[PDB]
Amino acid sequence: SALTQPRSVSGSPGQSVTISCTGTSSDVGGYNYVSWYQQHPGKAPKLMIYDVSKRPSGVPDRFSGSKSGNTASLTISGLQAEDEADYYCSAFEYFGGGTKLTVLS
Amino acid sequence: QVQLVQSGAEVKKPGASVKVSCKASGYTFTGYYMHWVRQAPGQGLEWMGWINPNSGGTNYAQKFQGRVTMTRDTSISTAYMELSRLRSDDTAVYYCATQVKLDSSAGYPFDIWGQGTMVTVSSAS
Amino acid sequence: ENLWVTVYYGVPVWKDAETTLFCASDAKAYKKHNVWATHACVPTDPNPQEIHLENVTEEFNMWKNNMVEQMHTDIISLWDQSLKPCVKLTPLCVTLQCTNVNITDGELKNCSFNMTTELRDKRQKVHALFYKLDIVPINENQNTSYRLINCNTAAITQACPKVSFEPIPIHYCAPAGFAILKCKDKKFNGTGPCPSVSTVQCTHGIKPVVSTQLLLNGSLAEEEVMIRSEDIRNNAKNILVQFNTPVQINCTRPNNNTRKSIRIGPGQWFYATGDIIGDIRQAHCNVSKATWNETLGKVVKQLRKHFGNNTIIRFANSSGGDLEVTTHSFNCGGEFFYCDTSGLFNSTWISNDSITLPCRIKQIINMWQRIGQAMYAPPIQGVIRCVSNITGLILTRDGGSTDSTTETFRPSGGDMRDNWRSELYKYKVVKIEPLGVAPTRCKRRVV
Amino acid sequence: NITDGELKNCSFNMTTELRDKRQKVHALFYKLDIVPINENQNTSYRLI
Amino acid sequence: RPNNNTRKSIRIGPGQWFYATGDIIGDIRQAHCNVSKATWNETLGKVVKQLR
Ligand SMILES: *[C@@H]1O[C@H](CO)[C@@H](O[C@@H]2O[C@H](CO)[C@@H](O[C@H]3O[C@H](CO)[C@@H](O)[C@H](O)[C@@H]3O)[C@H](O)[C@H]2NC(C)=O)[C@H](O)[C@H]1NC(C)=O
Ligand SMILES: *[C@@H]1O[C@H](CO)[C@@H](OC2O[C@H](CO)[C@@H](O)[C@H](O)[C@H]2NC(C)=O)[C@H](O)[C@H]1NC(C)=O
Ligand SMILES: *[C@@H]1O[C@H](CO)[C@@H](OC2O[C@H](CO)[C@@H](O)[C@H](O)[C@H]2NC(C)=O)[C@H](O)[C@H]1NC(C)=O
Ligand SMILES: *[C@@H]1O[C@H](CO)[C@@H](O[C@@H]2O[C@H](CO)[C@@H](O)[C@H](O)[C@H]2NC(C)=O)[C@H](O)[C@H]1NC(C)=O
Ligand SMILES: *[C@@H]1O[C@H](CO)[C@@H](O[C@@H]2O[C@H](CO)[C@@H](O)[C@H](O)[C@H]2NC(C)=O)[C@H](O)[C@H]1NC(C)=O
Ligand SMILES: *[C@@H]1O[C@H](CO)[C@@H](O[C@@H]2O[C@H](CO)[C@@H](O)[C@H](O)[C@H]2NC(C)=O)[C@H](O)[C@H]1NC(C)=O
Ligand SMILES: *[C@@H]1O[C@H](CO)[C@@H](O[C@@H]2O[C@H](CO)[C@@H](O)[C@H](O)[C@H]2NC(C)=O)[C@H](O)[C@H]1NC(C)=O
Ligand SMILES: *[C@@H]1O[C@H](CO)[C@@H](O[C@H]2O[C@H](CO)[C@@H](O)[C@H](O)[C@H]2NC(C)=O)[C@H](O)[C@H]1NC(C)=O
Ligand SMILES: *[C@@H]1O[C@H](CO)[C@@H](O)[C@H](O)[C@H]1NC(C)=O
Ligand SMILES: *[C@@H]1O[C@H](CO)[C@@H](O)[C@H](O)[C@H]1NC(C)=O
Ligand SMILES: *[C@@H]1O[C@H](CO)[C@@H](O)[C@H](O)[C@H]1NC(C)=O
Ligand SMILES: *[C@@H]1O[C@H](CO)[C@@H](O)[C@H](O)[C@H]1NC(C)=O
Ligand SMILES: *[C@@H]1O[C@H](CO)[C@@H](O)[C@H](O)[C@H]1NC(C)=O
Ligand SMILES: *[C@@H]1O[C@H](CO)[C@@H](O)[C@H](O)[C@H]1NC(C)=O
Ligand SMILES: *[C@@H]1O[C@H](CO)[C@@H](O)[C@H](O)[C@H]1NC(C)=O
Ligand SMILES: *[C@@H]1O[C@H](CO)[C@@H](O)[C@H](O)[C@H]1NC(C)=O
Repeated sequence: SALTQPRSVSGSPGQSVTISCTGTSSDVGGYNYVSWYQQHPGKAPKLMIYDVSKRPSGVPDRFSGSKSGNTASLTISGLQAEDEADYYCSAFEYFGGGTKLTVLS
Repeated sequence: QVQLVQSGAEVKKPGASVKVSCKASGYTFTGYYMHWVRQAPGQGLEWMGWINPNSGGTNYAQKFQGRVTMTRDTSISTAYMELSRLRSDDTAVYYCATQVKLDSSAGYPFDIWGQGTMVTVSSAS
Repeated sequence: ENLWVTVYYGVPVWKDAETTLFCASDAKAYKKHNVWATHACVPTDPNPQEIHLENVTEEFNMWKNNMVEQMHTDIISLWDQSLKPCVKLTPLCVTLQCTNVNITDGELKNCSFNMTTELRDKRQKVHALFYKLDIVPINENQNTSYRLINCNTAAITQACPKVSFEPIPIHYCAPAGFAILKCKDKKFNGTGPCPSVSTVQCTHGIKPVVSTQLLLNGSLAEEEVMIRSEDIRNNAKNILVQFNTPVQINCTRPNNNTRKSIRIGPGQWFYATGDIIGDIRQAHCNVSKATWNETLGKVVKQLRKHFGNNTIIRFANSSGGDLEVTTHSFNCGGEFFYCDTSGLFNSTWISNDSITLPCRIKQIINMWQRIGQAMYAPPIQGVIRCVSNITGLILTRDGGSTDSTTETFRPSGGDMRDNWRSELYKYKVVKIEPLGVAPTRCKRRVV
Repeated sequence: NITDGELKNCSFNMTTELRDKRQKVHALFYKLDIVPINENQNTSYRLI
Repeated sequence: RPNNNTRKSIRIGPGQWFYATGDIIGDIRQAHCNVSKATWNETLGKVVKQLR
């Protein structure tokens, strides 16, 4: 069908945060290796983590994802003042609704 | 450097055809696929289709079946995208993406993107 | 007590590697020595000594094999090398004044133009017949002044007809020191172990036939049809289908052409279709209807296993965007055809009156995608009639859809090398490592 | 038109893909790749 | 070479190309080359002292 994810989650500076979303497991099966994109406000999106358990070059590994038995999660360890952007999950062709990670001023 | 340039477009009237371009440089252009994606303001992404510039074989989703045409001029390493019979809900921003560098060999997912062009329509002036 | 080491020579141990391979043909005599070199090859053995093995397991991969790349490189290198000493058609691109063929209200046109002669000062005027897909206007405002298609970008060379393009069997035989392993499983889904493994000196004959959207003269399956791919759950990999019973197909061009040779210089010659004598009609191709519907039923019943036991399967014609991977392209009798295949994938499946297909013909082709090269094709005299065994299918999955059970299927021309993957998916080259160490008791007398 | 020099603009005939058409073109050439042919005394140059 | 040249490509036959300098846009000046003076004199002194 399609992938869904919570619209927005709260976050405080310094605290490690988490985001987890997964549709019906019959389409996922745990092996599609959903990726994660970062959409900046009014900018060009960029890849944060590709298929699974692996980080591409050019991006810091201070925040990374993993795949549980039934849900793919993304842990942002050591939140900073540069995480003001949306996070999207993407399969081969299907996409998610969207998640916003907000910080406290 | 590996990058993709586009050309900004003006607001068009309903019932008109838009012209979208995408020019690449650096890496060889006739080796990998190229996708087209759209983003609505305040919503999620939606995939349009994929073109193979090596042989011109295209494949697009059923949401735009019979309304979009994709071509290619490999003599200058540029792509094209046409779309006529527009509506009001097609106000979005378009992007052309490739998969030039990745350890895995599968076509998905794509990482490198371009600048992007925001196309919107207005009924009257 | 303690143990000692022993070295063994001749122990059976292999390792996945890669290397080059040479030709291998059978003893045959013939208008010979076609583009595929035969005199410069090794005559194969009369009977291959296939050897069976037991209790042996190993892996395979049809989408990462290295023999297909070497075969493609050899084919393209041989095709390029067999065209060097042939004639070059440089002064052919003189402007043309071409008229209609007087059939009242058309496929071909008669064009007249100036041409040189052996004497550098004389200029003759000759006429010929050209097809509509090898000519592009130059004025457009609006009179008729035509020119060729290729010499705006690249050069052109002729294919002098002393050689032929007929495909012949070619065995790929590994050198001394390597070996080939053949899998004999009747349920080889593409990747994984294979119980029945055999070792053969080298493979059987292979017909390097070029085709798009439809394999031809391949190898029949056994007891079932096969549906293979690399990843089915993504729309970025062409899906291969192999039938279990070949379907007969008859292509024909009923025209009666004539070869007309004219001089272009000292020691050269230029052939053209001088005149068409008879009835102007379109070249067509016929395929049986009941057998096609039965085969489509079989293939959809086999494909239902991968997409739920109750779904809607629909077919559609090609998407478009070219003249080589939208239609069905092949060659036979010395001519290249382009037969539309829309009249085949025009059905919808849920839960003696033969079919006909039109065909167009091109002469100035640009096969083996490149730059700076374009191969002219000489015309064949008489009539052509080609019977073939269509066996294969190449299908791209679909586009993206929201949610349904009615996914479609559209055929698309592959990467001009998957035609051999329907024949080299049960072969693998491997090397030998006859060294090894083993622990046991020994005390070599120093004496 | 630099008044009183290293390079000079030359114009000449050149062929085309069509064997009968002839199109004149101009370019710039350095003074060390050109030698006169007349010398008595007009300007008619050629390559070296 | 401080000039600002332009590449101009013209056709010469079927499938060939011929490049040439275009009409230069900028300031016509002579291409030059600079070398330090004190280091050159020091190196020449060293080499003559060694050659003596
Ligand atoms: C698929 O394999 C077919 C073999 O059955 C092949 O058909 C043969 O093609 C040749 C090519 O012209 C035809 O003509 C040949 O045989 C006649 C016999 O008199 C010779 O005079 C010709 O010189 C030539 O050698 C054959 O009639 C035809 N059929 C048979 C039974 O040989 C197809 O061409 C192959 N398909 C493709 C796409 O190549
Ligand atoms: C194509 O046209 C040819 C010229 O008329 C024709 O050739 C000949 O065949 C007829 C019929 O038997 C003979 O009467 C005549 O003498 C033949 N001439 C030559 C020069 O061979 C061909 O038969 C025609 N093609 C077909 C397939 O019928
Ligand atoms: C050589 O001359 C070029 C043509 O004017 C010039 O090119 C461009 O650079 C200017 C300066 O930023 C831009 O305004 C202009 O849009 C550019 N045009 C193109 C086609 O690139 C070069 O900069 C000049 N060379 C140098 C070294 O300055
Ligand atoms: C294409 O044009 C040429 C020349 O106009 C035709 O050649 C001649 O054909 C006419 C028929 O109308 C004959 O009367 C002449 O004797 C032929 N020779 C010459 C030198 O004129 C040619 O037949 C035309 N092509 C077709 C298919 O009709
Ligand atoms: C393709 O050509 C073959 C060869 O003529 C056809 O095969 C034969 O069928 C006709 C009538 O159906 C019989 O008279 C012949 O005796 C058959 N010959 C052989 C060798 O089988 C075949 O029918 C043609 N294909 C189609 C679709 O018509
Ligand atoms: C060399 O000569 C050519 C032709 O005379 C010049 O090309 C033209 O330049 C003039 C400038 O006086 C322009 O008015 C024309 O529009 C140009 N084109 C044509 C077709 O005449 C060229 O500029 C000269 N080279 C230099 C360095 O001045
Ligand atoms: C040759 O070029 C180099 C690079 O510009 C010059 O080096 C520098 O000298 C200038 C001024 O003398 C400084 O502003 C730079 O910071 C220097 N850079 C480096 C990397 O050393 C050099 O002086 C030039 N040669 C001469 C003879 O002038
Ligand atoms: C594939 O089949 C469709 C089925 O109709 C063809 O469709 C259409 O396009 C024609 C010309 O572009 C029109 O004349 C038809 O009216 C139109 N029909 C429909 C139902 O849309 C299409 O051309 C075929 N494509 C190819 C490449 O042959
Ligand atoms: C293969 O393995 C089976 C089961 O272990 C055994 O019975 C058989 O003898 C083996 N084959 C050979 C040739 O040893
Ligand atoms: C030639 O054929 C073209 C193709 O349609 C047609 O437009 C034109 O009118 C024809 N001219 C003559 C003189 O027959
Ligand atoms: C070359 O010279 C001869 C001298 O008789 C002349 O007839 C001829 O026309 C000249 N060349 C050509 C082809 O005109
Ligand atoms: C050859 O060219 C001349 C002029 O370029 C033209 O008048 C003549 O008709 C041409 N020859 C033929 C056979 O058309
Ligand atoms: C073939 O079977 C293996 C065994 O599970 C499986 O991993 C693989 O995905 C299958 N491939 C296809 C194309 O069916
Ligand atoms: C496809 O099938 C429909 C079914 O009625 C038919 O109308 C149509 O003509 C067919 N298309 C072709 C190209 O034959
Ligand atoms: C095509 O199939 C028929 C029937 O099995 C067979 O007799 C014929 O040899 C096949 N053609 C080729 C070229 O093998
Ligand atoms: C080409 O040659 C003719 C005579 O040979 C001459 O008049 C003409 O000027 C030349 N073309 C150019 C562009 O100078």
